[PDB]
Amino acid sequence: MPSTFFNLTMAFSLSLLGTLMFRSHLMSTLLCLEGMVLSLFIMTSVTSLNSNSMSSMPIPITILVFAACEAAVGLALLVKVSNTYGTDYVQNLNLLQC
Amino acid sequence: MNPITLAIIYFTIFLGPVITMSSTNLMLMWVGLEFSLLAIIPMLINKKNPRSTEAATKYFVTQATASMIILLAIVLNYKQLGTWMFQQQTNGLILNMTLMALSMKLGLAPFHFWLPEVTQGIPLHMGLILLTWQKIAPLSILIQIYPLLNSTIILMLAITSIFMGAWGGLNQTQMRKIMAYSSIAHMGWMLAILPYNPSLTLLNLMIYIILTAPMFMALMLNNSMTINSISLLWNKTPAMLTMISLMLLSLGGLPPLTGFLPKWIIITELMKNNCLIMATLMAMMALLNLFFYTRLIYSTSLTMFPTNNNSKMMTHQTKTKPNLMFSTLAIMSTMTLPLAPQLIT
Amino acid sequence: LDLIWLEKTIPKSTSTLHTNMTTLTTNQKGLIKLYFMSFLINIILIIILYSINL
Amino acid sequence: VKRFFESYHEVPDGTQCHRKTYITTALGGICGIIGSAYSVSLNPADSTLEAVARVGRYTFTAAAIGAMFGLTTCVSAQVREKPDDPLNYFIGGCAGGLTLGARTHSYGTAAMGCVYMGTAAALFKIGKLEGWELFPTPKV
Amino acid sequence: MMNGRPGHEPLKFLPDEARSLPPPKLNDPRLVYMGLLGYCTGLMDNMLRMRPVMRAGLHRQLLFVTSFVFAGYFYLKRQNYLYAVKDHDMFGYIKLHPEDFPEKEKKTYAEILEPFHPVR
Amino acid sequence: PFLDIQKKLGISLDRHFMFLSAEQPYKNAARCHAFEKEWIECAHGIGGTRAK
Amino acid sequence: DGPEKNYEKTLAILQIESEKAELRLKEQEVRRLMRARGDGPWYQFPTPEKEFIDHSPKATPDN
Amino acid sequence: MLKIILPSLMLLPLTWLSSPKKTWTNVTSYSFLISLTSLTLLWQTDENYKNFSNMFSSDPLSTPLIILTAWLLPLMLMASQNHLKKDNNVLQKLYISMLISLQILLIMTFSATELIMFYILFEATLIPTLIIITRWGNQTERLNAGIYFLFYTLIGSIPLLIALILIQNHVGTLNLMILSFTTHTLDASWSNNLLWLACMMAFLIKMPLYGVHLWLPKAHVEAPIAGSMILAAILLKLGSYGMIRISIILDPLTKYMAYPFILLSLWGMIMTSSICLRQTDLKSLIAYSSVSHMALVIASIMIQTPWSFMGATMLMIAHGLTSSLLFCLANSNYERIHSRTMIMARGLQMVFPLMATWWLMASLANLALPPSINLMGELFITMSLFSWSNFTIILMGINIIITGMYSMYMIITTQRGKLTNHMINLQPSHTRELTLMALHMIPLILLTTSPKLITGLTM
Amino acid sequence: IRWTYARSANIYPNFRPTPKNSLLGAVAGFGPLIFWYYVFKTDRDRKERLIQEGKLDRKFNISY
Ligand SMILES: CCCCCCCCCCCCCCCCCC(=O)OC[C@H](COP(=O)([O-])OCC[N+](C)(C)C)OC(=O)CCCCCCCCCCCCCCCCC
Repeated sequence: MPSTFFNLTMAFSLSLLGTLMFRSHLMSTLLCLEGMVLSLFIMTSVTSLNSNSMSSMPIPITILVFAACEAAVGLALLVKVSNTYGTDYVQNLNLLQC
Repeated sequence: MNPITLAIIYFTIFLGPVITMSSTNLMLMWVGLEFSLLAIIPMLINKKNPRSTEAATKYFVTQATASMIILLAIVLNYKQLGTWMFQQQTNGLILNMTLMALSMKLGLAPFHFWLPEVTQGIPLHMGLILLTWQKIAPLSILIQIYPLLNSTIILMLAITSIFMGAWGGLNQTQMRKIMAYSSIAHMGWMLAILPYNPSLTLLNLMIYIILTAPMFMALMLNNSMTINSISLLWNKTPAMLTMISLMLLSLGGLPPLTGFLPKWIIITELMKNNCLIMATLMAMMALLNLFFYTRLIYSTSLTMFPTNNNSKMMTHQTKTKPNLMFSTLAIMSTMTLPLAPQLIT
Repeated sequence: LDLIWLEKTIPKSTSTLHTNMTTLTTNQKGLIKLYFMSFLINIILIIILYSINL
Repeated sequence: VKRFFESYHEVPDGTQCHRKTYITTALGGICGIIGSAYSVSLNPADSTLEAVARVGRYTFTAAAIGAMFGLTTCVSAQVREKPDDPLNYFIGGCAGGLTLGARTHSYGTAAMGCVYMGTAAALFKIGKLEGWELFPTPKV
Repeated sequence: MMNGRPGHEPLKFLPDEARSLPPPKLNDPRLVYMGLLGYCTGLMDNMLRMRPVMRAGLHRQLLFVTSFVFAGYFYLKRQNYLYAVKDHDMFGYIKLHPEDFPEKEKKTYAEILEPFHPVR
Repeated sequence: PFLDIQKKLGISLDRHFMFLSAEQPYKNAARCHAFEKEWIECAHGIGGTRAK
Repeated sequence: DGPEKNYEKTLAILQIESEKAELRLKEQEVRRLMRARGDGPWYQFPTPEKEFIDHSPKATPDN
Repeated sequence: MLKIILPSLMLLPLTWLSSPKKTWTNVTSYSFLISLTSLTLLWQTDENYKNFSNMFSSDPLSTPLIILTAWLLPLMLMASQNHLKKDNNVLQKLYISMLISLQILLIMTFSATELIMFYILFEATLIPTLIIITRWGNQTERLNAGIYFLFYTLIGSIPLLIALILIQNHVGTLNLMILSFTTHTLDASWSNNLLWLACMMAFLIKMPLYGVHLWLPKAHVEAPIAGSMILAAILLKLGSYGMIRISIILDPLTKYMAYPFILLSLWGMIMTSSICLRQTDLKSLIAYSSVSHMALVIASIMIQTPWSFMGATMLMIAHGLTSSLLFCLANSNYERIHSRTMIMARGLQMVFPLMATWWLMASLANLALPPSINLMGELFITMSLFSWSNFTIILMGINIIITGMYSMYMIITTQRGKLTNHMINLQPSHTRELTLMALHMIPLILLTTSPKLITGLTM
Repeated sequence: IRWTYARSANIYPNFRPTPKNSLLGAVAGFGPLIFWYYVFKTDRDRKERLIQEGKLDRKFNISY
């Protein structure tokens, strides 16, 4: 369990690093967000199963529900961005500096 | 927007911070944050222009990343202590990650780079809703864990927030960007007084809200997004120049306005806790904030910029736009300094 | 003194310093890639500060 | 580096000038690395070559400022036999400001840096002499 | 800091212990200034709505003054209760820990030697 | 919580599953139920600082 | 009215201000002591609620 | 004090409710009555201080400043009611409201018994003079002048607020009498030196000290006449009053910490008198003369001698009166010829004989002609400075010589000489402005007749 | 008008820092201050030394 939890924490750290280090693809950024979500789910689930906290077992499902709402809104915003520009380029999303 | 979706979106916008403030569980506080973000995105992108799309996208990814870091802190605390609240012995790394993610959600420097850009490109009422309502729930989360936070990191975040807010407000001419950097500076003050006395954090938050609301309403009177646009206000609404000047001076913290009271009492509490260097640096950067406010006052009220020919037709037309709640908030944000012992607790 | 050097010393030098600082701080490119790279630098610096403070 | 910067203060001023200069150069180099990282992240260069050139220039400038600061402060303390004197730190801060102006090629920047950094260093020496807390824990 | 005190009712505006406090005098400068602020709010609202400043909307001005005085009275009573309970807790803690608050003996100006600094 | 609406109304929306020793389905005791019960029984009523 | 009115008014004012100063210093000391070692009404940081703990017999007897 | 504060407060509803054809008359008459009421603070038949309430008190130092403020309000109205005839009614009433608010806040500031209230009213007085200068000033540079004035004062006053909160935390009440009785001697550390500088630099900025005096000439030039009057006659004296009030708890390290400021004051009064000798602007000349006189006041307060304090108080009152009079005469010439050039109008003695008499009397007051209170203050300041060090008499003598030189140069170049006959628009005289000159000169004569009123705290 | 503007408002726009005027400004702003500082410091130190050792007689100086 502690080695597994350390590996899951490092997986979250890598997914957060990917989110913070942008490339050209907003879809890839959203995928990094979903990877962070997946790492959080696995950490919460193994913690609940290790501590036998059946009362806290609804919490990972709630995490999945709200994170899927987040991903849904992100896809809708990516639809709007692609309708504006033709691509999902964060380099195109830059005209609010002035 | 049909009234059904207006009611749904506005009720969820209201319900987010309410759930966050009323929730004992960290997970329910987090889902209140999720409610606030998800519900406020469509009203940000409601005008359906490229700038609004960019603002909604930037706000979404910033708040989503910060909420993921919050969720990491919550899950790590649940792993360490088996509970759903940072009680007393949660790890300092967990608490610092919570503080950092909540500061990125709040929009204070050096996590402030999105806030003037998100505030730009959205309509004025949505800028008001953002800069007032969206900061209550993260501040409530920070207030609930005030004895656990790290004073060094909090003071560093606060001082860089006030510095960057002062410099950004000094540079910008767009009114939304000016209000956003004002928000950054005042959030810096609130964070500075957070670990010592959260009652003063709430006091400064309430003073900032009742000062920010009528300034945004006065901007909403004519959709004046620019210094020049607010400068020709003497031809459009000449009766609002005095209240504009008084509210901007109150935002500057000049006595005897009631906006001097939050900075004054925060400085007093910091002096009681022996952080004189931080208090003095914050006060000097507040003077810089007052400088860009004073330049705004010079543009709109004390001088009279040249007007247009169609402003004659605008004076021919009549308006009913300033609501009943504008003057109450303006007076309560202007002339309430003698009630300072009642305003503090 | 008055029309040259006291002005050069206190008020104009203060205004010049703050104008340079506000240009340097508001010289942003408006790119969220750069903003998030800055946020990553902030995260690393906070972790380093916590690790050295203990 | 915490115990490093604490080993800056384990010896009184005017003694171990090489150690004090080394510690101040290290602190200036760390500050220059942080500033250069922020600079290349917010305002990226055209290529990696000029990016690392800017990083090296900023790091060397800040390291030279710190080295000149520590060297001049310890030298002034040695020659005036006053380890607990804020004027030594003012002289060192003015020397660091002159180093900044020499690196930036501007006499006006040199003078402004001299005055501001000398005042900051004098205030720091006063604070370390009279027990000021920069980030105090909440007491009341 | 006073939210965690024993006997703290949650989200209670005026608890029953506040009934022990003397009420505000109802003609006192704080409430008079609150009514003045309400009247000024009414006048400013008229001027911003481009009405006559004083002779228009008398019912509106009366409602502004009345609401300001009413809210100010109840808020002032709450703040008086809060300051009273703050002083009560402070005095009780001082009485509970007298060894941390010793009565220092102030000597007269005949045994202490103040240094004299001549101005010349 | 920042607002005590649950304590004022007497309801428990989330207060009954805040820890391992809370209400559990079919009386399945979590791990360290006794230890967490002892910790909460000790820490109750004395405040955070005295509890630590 | 004469000098005694102003004299005794000044005495009353000085008594009020000296009492206020002593009270403010005592309040600072009280706040510092309570924050250092919270045992009075103030600075009582929260604690998980005792009434939400199961005490009924459970499936596993070793609880 | 409330019997002076309350009707001055009621002046504002009088201003906003009076008819537009009666506003100036009503406000001027009731402000004169306010000054007459304020004269009751001179009833001091005892060594005690008139502590009226828990937050208001009267002093032998505070009383002349309060009376001068209440006297200057109707004079400001009379001075300013000519350049507002081609002005909107609501703007005229707003200007009168600004003047009345200045008078109210200055009276409260001088009568304050608590230093935090003193600082709050300090900034409260900072606001409406900035509004007056920025809104009703004439040239383009009024905005820069207002910024300079506002931020010199603010950067001065912020460490004053920090120092006041520190002293309040250390002592407990920040009440003036409590501090005066339970004063503790500082141990002369670097922290106490910084505390001293923090609590003195705000007042030194507003005095103004030399080197930081740059806000004053442009503010006085760009200000309207009432703003120049209130500035040069009350606000510098407000800085001096703050210095006298706060200096009681700074013993003993003011003895050596006063050294740079005394040198700055003496050499700055010499430099500013030289600028008056070579100055092409009449209002700038009057402003730099004010800088030199306030430098004398700074030096007296720094050396902390009873003779110095008395001379400081007398010079404060005398310089306020004569500087307001000089500004009013210069404004009369400015409303005539629409210029502030020193050399443009020359032979005004021919056309304006009685105004030339007022000019001559104002300048003789400026160069401290005996037995006026100007010479009383300057002479006792010189006596105390010579007691402090015998070599200060050289700087004092040079300053006196240049003072007489620039005053008589002003008289000769503005009144004497051949008349500039091209100035066809020389209206003879206004009874209003002649009355204004008389209402400045007569209190100088009366205070010369009885100088015991303005001696101050020490004697 | 040109003469007044050149004497008042044009000087700082047309001022450029050179080493000569920097040296002149430093001398004219500090040298008198340092000179009178040393004069007054020497005089007051001598006076205080004489008063502390009693060698200075105050005949009738009662109001200083
Ligand atoms: C108008 C002039 C403005 C500039 C000069 C202002 C005054 C300069 C000297 C004072 C230092 C700065 C103000 C400090 C205010 C508080 C003083 C105090 O309480 O001292 C005791 C305290 C010490 O606290 P203490 O007294 O409790 O000390 C404890 C001592 N023991 C432990 C022995 C009991 O001093 C400080 O805290 C001073 C820290 C200052 C750090 C910040 C300085 C910033 C820069 C200042 C100037 C900025 C404006 C000008 C910019 C340039 C314009 C050209």
